[PDB]
Amino acid sequence: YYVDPETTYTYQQPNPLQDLISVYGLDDISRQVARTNLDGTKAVKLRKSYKNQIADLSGKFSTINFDWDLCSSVLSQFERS
Amino acid sequence: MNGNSTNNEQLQQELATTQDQVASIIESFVELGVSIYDFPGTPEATKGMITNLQRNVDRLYKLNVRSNDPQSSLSDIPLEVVQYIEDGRNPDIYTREFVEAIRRSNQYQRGKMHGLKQLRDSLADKIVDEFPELKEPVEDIIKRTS
Amino acid sequence: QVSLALVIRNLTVFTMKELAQYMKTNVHTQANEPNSAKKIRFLQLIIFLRTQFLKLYVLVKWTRTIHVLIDLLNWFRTTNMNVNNCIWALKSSLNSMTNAK
Repeated sequence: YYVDPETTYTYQQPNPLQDLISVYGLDDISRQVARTNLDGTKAVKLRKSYKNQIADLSGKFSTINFDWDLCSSVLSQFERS
Repeated sequence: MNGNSTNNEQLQQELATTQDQVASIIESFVELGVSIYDFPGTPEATKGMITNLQRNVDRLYKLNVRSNDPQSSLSDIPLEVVQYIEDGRNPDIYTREFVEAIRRSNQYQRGKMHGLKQLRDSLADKIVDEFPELKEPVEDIIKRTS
Repeated sequence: QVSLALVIRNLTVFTMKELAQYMKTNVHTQANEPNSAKKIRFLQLIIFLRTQFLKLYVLVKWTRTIHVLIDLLNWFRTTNMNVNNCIWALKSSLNSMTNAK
């Protein structure tokens, strides 16, 4: 009854059965931040936030219309007092 | 292929320049804070403070101008990422766990696809077996699905 | 998608507004307050602005690393809740059609 030879359904693209990571050559970043290396050992220690991305900079991150000349002069007068 | 590589190189160079400028701004701010904390009040120190403030303002203005260029290659950060990065760490466990959930979802998808495939294969086989007269549409059904 | 240039411009505008407000407050603040407290407040404001600019620095570094993982991640998420929505729609359809049974 509903068998229509004119109604053809095409495969969904991209196919989830195939390796969707390698479809567009998207393996570099996945390998970069992979859970484990090819041998299964842990690559780097893992944590949560962005703090360790600023550790190289100097500092102690323990806890994580307009007249510029006039303001500079005011600050200079305040400091000289 | 060459155009994509050239665009990537230009974007990387622009981002490296922005990174260097912001690092210089941060270093200048650190020096400004150090001078403020250890300010002796001498006129030379006051002139140095004024010069440092002017340099910081000029650097910020230049960064704002360059980063706002429509032709620059700079032109997603979800709020959940901002919430997660507020915990004083090295940002890896969020990606680890969420990629683990992604892989679990993908494995579930593949397993359910295999299960459904075997389901409809067996159903087609038995419908052909006990109902040969409907065998011809069933294969077409596969052609309608596959 | 939010453009990085717009975010940078908004951050710079907010920094300028905060600096202008701080300068104005120091202007109309009575001179009886010691200069040490004003210097400490200015240092704290500078530290906060530096922290915001360092967050922008980290975002810039992330974009330099950048989208491939982000694109795959978003596509897989979309597939996941599309499957979940299909399951929920199936359950709702059966619940509705049980009456017609």
